Amino acid sequence: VNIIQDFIPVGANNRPGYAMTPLYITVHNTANTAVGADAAAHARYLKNPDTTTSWHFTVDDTEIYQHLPLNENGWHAGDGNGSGNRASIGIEICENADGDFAKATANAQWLIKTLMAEHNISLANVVPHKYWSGKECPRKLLDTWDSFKAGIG
Ligand SMILES: [Cl-]
Ligand SMILES: [Zn+2]
Repeated sequence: VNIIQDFIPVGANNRPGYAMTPLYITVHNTANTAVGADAAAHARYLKNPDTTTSWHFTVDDTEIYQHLPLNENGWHAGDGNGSGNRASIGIEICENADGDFAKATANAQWLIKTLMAEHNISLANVVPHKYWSGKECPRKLLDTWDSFKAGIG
């Protein structure tokens, strides 16, 4: 799958820029079913000066956009300065109506497998946003989380 880099500008409110050596991979679901709410759209949204949340990769059924370098943290896990925000790579999976969720999930599993090998991160350390904050996210993968992970391998 193609990865397009379009970083949030340095110094922005949602680009804290703390050095990070990722030990985890945190999975999210955008909860945005609107037609057109794809990876490129999120890339554009994240660059708005007033946004405060941020993660590393947004995945849709066609491509993947990277908003942050992997040596920097993002604000997405909701655990302050805990490992979610300060020691994990955040990934968002789109739910846009004009996209195939099954194929977006497959693309995300490919990305996660690649990240695991390149950053020496174990499958056990691939966690849902919920793990860090108890929030019901990734809403479409929670009830079948273990299966989603079995599909990574
Ligand atoms: Cl979230
Ligand atoms: Zn989340």
